[PDB]
Amino acid sequence: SKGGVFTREQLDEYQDCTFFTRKDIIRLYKRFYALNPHKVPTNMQGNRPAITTLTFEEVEKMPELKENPFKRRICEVFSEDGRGNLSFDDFLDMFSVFSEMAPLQLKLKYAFRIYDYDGDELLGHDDLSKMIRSLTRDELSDVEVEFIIERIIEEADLDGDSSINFAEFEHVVSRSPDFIRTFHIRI
Amino acid sequence: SKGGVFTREQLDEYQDCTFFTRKDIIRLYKRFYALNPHKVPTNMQGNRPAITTLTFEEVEKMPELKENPFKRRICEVFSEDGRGNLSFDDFLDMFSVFSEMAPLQLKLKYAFRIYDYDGDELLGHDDLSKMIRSLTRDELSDVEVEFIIERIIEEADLDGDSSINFAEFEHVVSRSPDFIRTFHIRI
Amino acid sequence: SKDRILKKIQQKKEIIQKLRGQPWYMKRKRRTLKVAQKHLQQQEAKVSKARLYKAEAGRRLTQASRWLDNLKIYLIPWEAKIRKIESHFGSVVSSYFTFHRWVLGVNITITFIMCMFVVIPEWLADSRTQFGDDRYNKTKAIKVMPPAVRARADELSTVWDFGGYFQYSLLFYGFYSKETFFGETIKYRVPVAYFFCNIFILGFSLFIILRKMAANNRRGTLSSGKTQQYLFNWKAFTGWDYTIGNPETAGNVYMANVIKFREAINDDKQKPSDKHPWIRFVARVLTNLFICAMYVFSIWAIMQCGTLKGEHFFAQNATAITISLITLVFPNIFDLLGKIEKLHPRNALRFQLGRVLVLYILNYYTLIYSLMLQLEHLQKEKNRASLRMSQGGLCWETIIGQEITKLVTMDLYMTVASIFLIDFLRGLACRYLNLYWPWDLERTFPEYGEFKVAENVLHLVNNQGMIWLGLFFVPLLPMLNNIKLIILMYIRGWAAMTCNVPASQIFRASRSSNFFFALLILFLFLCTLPVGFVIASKTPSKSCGPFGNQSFFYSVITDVLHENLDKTLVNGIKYSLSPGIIIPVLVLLSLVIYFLIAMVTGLSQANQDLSFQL
Amino acid sequence: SKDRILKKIQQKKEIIQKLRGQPWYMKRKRRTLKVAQKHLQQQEAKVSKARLYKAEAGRRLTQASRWLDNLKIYLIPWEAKIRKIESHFGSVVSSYFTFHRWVLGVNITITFIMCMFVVIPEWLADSRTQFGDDRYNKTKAIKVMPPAVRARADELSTVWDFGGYFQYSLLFYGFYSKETFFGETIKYRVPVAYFFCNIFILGFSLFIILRKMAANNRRGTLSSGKTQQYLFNWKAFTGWDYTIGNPETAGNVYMANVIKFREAINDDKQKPSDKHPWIRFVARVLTNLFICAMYVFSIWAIMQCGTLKGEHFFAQNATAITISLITLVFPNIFDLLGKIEKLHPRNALRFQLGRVLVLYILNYYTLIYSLMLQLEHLQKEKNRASLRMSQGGLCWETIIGQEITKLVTMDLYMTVASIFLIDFLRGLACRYLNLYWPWDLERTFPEYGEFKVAENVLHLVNNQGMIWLGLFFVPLLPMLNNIKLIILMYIRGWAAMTCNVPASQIFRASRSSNFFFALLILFLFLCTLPVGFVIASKTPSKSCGPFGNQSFFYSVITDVLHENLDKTLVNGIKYSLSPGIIIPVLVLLSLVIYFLIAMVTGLSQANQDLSFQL
Amino acid sequence: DQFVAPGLRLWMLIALVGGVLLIMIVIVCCFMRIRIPRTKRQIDLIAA
Amino acid sequence: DQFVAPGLRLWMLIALVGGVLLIMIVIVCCFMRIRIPRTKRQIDLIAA
Ligand SMILES: CC(C)CCC[C@@H](C)[C@H]1CC[C@H]2[C@@H]3CC=C4C[C@@H](O)CC[C@]4(C)[C@H]3CC[C@]12C
Ligand SMILES: *[C@@H]1O[C@H](CO)[C@@H](O)[C@H](O)[C@H]1NC(C)=O
Ligand SMILES: [Ca+2]
Ligand SMILES: [Ca+2]
Ligand SMILES: [Ca+2]
Ligand SMILES: [Ca+2]
Repeated sequence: SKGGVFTREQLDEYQDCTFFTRKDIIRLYKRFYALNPHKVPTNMQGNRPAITTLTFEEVEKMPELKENPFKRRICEVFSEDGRGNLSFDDFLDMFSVFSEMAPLQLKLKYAFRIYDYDGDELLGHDDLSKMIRSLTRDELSDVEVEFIIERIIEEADLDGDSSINFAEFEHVVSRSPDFIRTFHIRI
Repeated sequence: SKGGVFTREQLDEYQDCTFFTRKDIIRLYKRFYALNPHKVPTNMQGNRPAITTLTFEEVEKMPELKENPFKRRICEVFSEDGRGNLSFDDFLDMFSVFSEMAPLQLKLKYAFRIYDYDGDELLGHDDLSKMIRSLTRDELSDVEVEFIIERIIEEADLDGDSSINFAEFEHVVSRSPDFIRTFHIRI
Repeated sequence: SKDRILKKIQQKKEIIQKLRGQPWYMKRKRRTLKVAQKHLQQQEAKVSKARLYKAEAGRRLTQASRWLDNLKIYLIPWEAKIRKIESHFGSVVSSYFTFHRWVLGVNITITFIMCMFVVIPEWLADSRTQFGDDRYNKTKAIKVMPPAVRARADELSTVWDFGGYFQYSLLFYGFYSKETFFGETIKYRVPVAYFFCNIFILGFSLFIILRKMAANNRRGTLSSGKTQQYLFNWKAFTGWDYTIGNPETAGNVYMANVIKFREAINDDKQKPSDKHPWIRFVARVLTNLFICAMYVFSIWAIMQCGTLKGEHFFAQNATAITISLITLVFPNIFDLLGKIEKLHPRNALRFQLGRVLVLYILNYYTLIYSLMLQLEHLQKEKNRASLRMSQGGLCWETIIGQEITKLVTMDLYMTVASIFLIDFLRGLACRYLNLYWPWDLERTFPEYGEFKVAENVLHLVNNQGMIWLGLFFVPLLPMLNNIKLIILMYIRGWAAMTCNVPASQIFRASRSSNFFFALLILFLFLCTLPVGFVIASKTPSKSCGPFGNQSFFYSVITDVLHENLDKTLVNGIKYSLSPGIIIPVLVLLSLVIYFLIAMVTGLSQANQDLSFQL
Repeated sequence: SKDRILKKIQQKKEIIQKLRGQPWYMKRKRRTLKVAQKHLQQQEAKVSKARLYKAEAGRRLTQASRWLDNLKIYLIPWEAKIRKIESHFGSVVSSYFTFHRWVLGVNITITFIMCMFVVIPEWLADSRTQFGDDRYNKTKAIKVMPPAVRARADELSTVWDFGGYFQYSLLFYGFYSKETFFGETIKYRVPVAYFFCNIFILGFSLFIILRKMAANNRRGTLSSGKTQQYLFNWKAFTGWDYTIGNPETAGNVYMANVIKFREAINDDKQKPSDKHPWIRFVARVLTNLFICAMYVFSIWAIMQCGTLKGEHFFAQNATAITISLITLVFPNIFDLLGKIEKLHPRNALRFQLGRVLVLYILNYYTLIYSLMLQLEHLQKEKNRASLRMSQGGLCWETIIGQEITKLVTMDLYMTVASIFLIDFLRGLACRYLNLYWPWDLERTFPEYGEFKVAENVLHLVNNQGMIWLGLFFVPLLPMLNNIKLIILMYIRGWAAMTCNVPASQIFRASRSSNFFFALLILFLFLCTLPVGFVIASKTPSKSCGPFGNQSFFYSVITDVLHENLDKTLVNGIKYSLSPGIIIPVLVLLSLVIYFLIAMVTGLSQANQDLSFQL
Repeated sequence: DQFVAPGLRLWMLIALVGGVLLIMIVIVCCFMRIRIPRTKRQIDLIAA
Repeated sequence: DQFVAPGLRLWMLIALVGGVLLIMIVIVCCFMRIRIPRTKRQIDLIAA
């Protein structure tokens, strides 16, 4: 199409480095600009895609992330810089990982990174507690949460480390018949 | 069925504890007596089956074992009391594990016990070395033997302990299509 | 040393290929791509000529493939519509619409095949025809309407029967001439194309469904999950649907997760109980007996309405109306009975799926039986009917095609009416009449409508199976079906957005994602069986259709082979097409599948024992 | 409260059975058995008297099963012979003899079925027949010799063709009357038994081979991962055969292990493969062309010896002699040409096995074609060979049976002669004349002789396939085959012990225990096609029973069904047995088998994984 | 048979008016985006 | 052509004598326990 916002080089690089076509990239740019037209420029030739940033709040207000309890975790995981704002490149990476055509291994790795609250590459007791209490809006009692955590941990505790590394998590969740269906964000 | 040398209770007990029928037990007794009639009694009723013993040399002279490189290892493995003797109960155990109808797990366990020369529950470096020496009549050079040992360890040792535990041995050898055929002694 | 350059080039190329799916930041991926492209440039220590031209061809081909994909991505419709539906409801609901779009694509492929190989050549023959032409002289019987039909063509009764202009059109089997060839040296015989196109379309539909199912199972999915020990992990790490956009659906997901976790920790392994022994089972038996009574009643009613005449606004359409009403009504009664059977919700949904599937199969075969009985009665009655016997005799193929088209159109109309009634009008009644009603119409029966994904999928597969059965007699059946599909799509989406409430829980009957395609395969087989029997047993109408005078339906290709090949080859073909060669294969297949079933039962028992041992 | 007691009792019962395979000394097994038995008998407050008697009956049934197993263990022949052969040569060689004994058992089962259901009733009817009896009145034509045949039966020419007392005996198809039955009501019709027994024997053979294959897979060898990751371990932990008793075979095993280990060290491109520039490829191409030439020569020779006439000692047996000579000679030529090809030893063995299999199949089908042509010629001849018309008409089924039994007997005779010459006389020559020959016979060419296990297995399977093919026309063919099998066994054993020498190195083309049974099912499938085609197409003779003067071979069953279920339902079956329905069933089986294979695949992998986790 | 032909057939006229009515209503529905069912908040807030 | 002996046929007599010879040689070979091939230790000595 027209493609005046990005050079052919930029679109080709994005296509070779992501799962999006030209149309998908243009639509994602339109959504990113509509999130905040003032900060996002009309044209993003050159280094601009990695420079322009939106605060985490400005990105979570979109409908695809508003109702997700892990919106903050997604934004923090995909943010290259930890100052609290997400750029357009990170936007594209986030919505390419959640796209339909992403492989199972990439989705598993990023889901493990999302659920890893403390960021120590292990799904510990507290990470599972926070995830469970977020999934049920804290309705479950403390004893029930502890029981669920213990049952989850004793599954895939091959190392006996009282925590789930990425190997055990991958081995377990790769056999889930519905992980690839839930872990999806269509845009 | 003559049923003279043994009692019905003894034969029933053996059939419960062994894969052999009455005919097989009688034939094995005939072979055991023919190995040395001067010390094996003509009648075996009561405790005598467990007390009449032949020296390891007298047992190895039978054709079924004299050509086997591991005949000494088989005799030592199946000797309940050791001390360079082998009773008739140990004889039946030995020729039952090697029978056609023995399960794969039992034969694997006893093969692991046979190849474990030092008797430390894991096939170490020296056990594999002497096993290769016996298998190739020491024709292979030292460097070749070391290379073969290293390859075997690298294939099987998934624990990084420089030795093959029975779990690793079971997992490796159960996939071999020749263990059932080779590990067999028809008698 | 020479192969080292090749190794480095291949490694850089595979790094470029695999870079698309790396868990790296965008800057890292761009830098690695730039470095790999620089090394692809450093490859200049490479042999020219054949290798250089091979590399150039590969680069050009991958650029062309990327351009083709970019052009293709613009042609996928309803992406926004499916996205909105998925955001409002979820992945399970949007799965039906994705399946609907896929079925529409398959139907479009079938329509393209039929048009290019059958319909368009016949249209070209008709257009090139002139008055007084020999081809016109010979096709006037089945192409030019007699004056009586011309006068009666515009009557509403004939339009309801798809007669008149519809009968004398490329829509039906009869209109196609048996004397149409488009080759001066090597003929492109239209009847041969017709037969082989129908057969190839059946085979190609089977191939497409199998290929899609394989691509959805393996080569793009997990293709795993044969165990059960990961219940808590699977319900915790897949407990949220990331496709949810509506807050109320999110709250429903929260409540469903709460219920599932409580059941797992307190009910699944702690407390089995019973309340009224020898009472609930009696109700179950009575309900099953009544459902069998409903089945036999449906069969009897289909037969009776097949026997009903009267040439009125309803007598001609009685069978289609009855079948459509049964299809749209009986599942609701089955759901109510499952409610009164107090069964487990997952088992209840499985029972509902099985019952609706059995109902569809029984209605299908009863319709076939009634059609054959009506054809036999009409043929014997030979020695309205005046319009039926217009094309030189009783063209029973055209009559069957007209009945199938009646079924399809009435199914569309009744589906539209049902959606307008039990979703829109029901929604309005529950919203505005709630304060006047003696009981709550929104928390008690009948609550706001819920999108029944499984029943809609079953209805869609039933429609596609009817298309498959009627395709031989109705060449343009998929094309009309295309319109139907499109309309259905929009209407369904509209209902979902305007009348339906997200379900409190989704106890999906099938864990696998290929269940819809499995049902499609089952219906494809159940529909290819009767048409195959008709081809192999039924004799075509004497003076109607692409076959006409010929003894059997397959006799045209047999004549072609006999005339264009030596006698011995055809004799060998006939010898190899004998029942004595196929039966031993069938017996061997049955015995080997019995042995495989025993082996897989043993393997499953071993797996269960290993899981229990832990 | 009794649940704990019954659970612990069941656990102890399970321990009773599991004790047989524990890695424990005999004292531990005795103590555990005594303790478990004391616990079992000691349990106070047992189950009710009805289930107490049920447990008593179960114990009695277990005792009876053990007693019958002990009785049966006495009926396994050649245990000593197979043990001696295995001790002298090894497990690979003794595998052929175990397979031979199993095939003998299968043939014995076939003979028992044929005798009990077909041969014995006919013999009883013949015995109860009297001179002047109505059955004698109507069976004198096909059961009583004319004086000419009675006089000429003593001649050796008639004995060669089985046309003497053999033709007028229970050995061949034509002797069985079509009027033989038992019972005033619900008759036991002998022709129906004949047909159903042939069909059931084919199906039962297929089922038995499948059951044996399933048992072999169940044994544990199926647990292979289809990977080479453990080549060193599989060459080290299975590097010795414990069945060896001969020191020379032990030394051969030592040398073979040395060679294998050194090769594995030097394989995987450590020693890159290199040969002559272009000579060996051209040699391989020329050898393949010459082998194809030998194939077409074998086909033409079978055809030419088929069209040979006269009453000479050789013209009658020309076809069987030619086929046997080809079968016993061409594999040797293939082995010799394998030296010219210079392939990988395992690959060379696989190629030779494939070539011999192709030769067997080609000879089988060429014999079918030649017998068909000869039958057509004899049928045209009418409007010593003429004496065959004494039975009444041609009785082409009896002619096929005589030809096939001549082939079987000649195969036996030529196999005995080949064993005597190639193995025994060559052994004596290499032992004694070696002092004089320029070539070292023992060392260079030819060696004393290695027992070709795979070639012997192929020969045995070919013989069994001939038995399957000729079973319809020769009911007693397996019985004679039994004798042949027994003789072969002994001779083969002798050829093993006195003439053959252990192989320097043992290679297996398949390395699977079901490969022989795979060849057996392949041959069964190939042989079941001509007989099925004959039943479905060929019309039976007008004079020789049990299908004399029938429209088809299956017309007896059709008449029986028509007389018993006059219901259209019979037509419905015919309706089913139709080309338009059996093809959808065939494609449905193809679609289901594919899915099934995959499931087991996946299940095995999962099991794989489960075990790994442990 | 109904009174059919005021020039064209009466069923044709009623079909035409029904078709234009359907086109108008589908246009309106496309441009409206209505939502009939109430949210659970609306359901339970008025239960009193 | 073989001719008929008193109450017997010539090929029948040949078959009888061949069969009894075969039975005798089979009986003898069932006890001989012969072994034709030489061992490698019995083969390598031929150099001298
Ligand atoms: C299965 C598919 C891919 C192959 C189908 C075969 C078709 C495409 C081939 C086979 C015979 C061919 C026809 C043979 C004769 C003529 C006559 C003239 O008008 C030229 C085109 C035309 C009409 C050819 C068009 C292409 C043709 C119809
Ligand atoms: C063809 O033409 C007429 C009927 O149209 C009929 O007499 C003749 O038997 C028919 N033959 C064939 C080939 O069907
Ligand atoms: Ca952590
Ligand atoms: Ca861990
Ligand atoms: Ca050790
Ligand atoms: Ca280890």
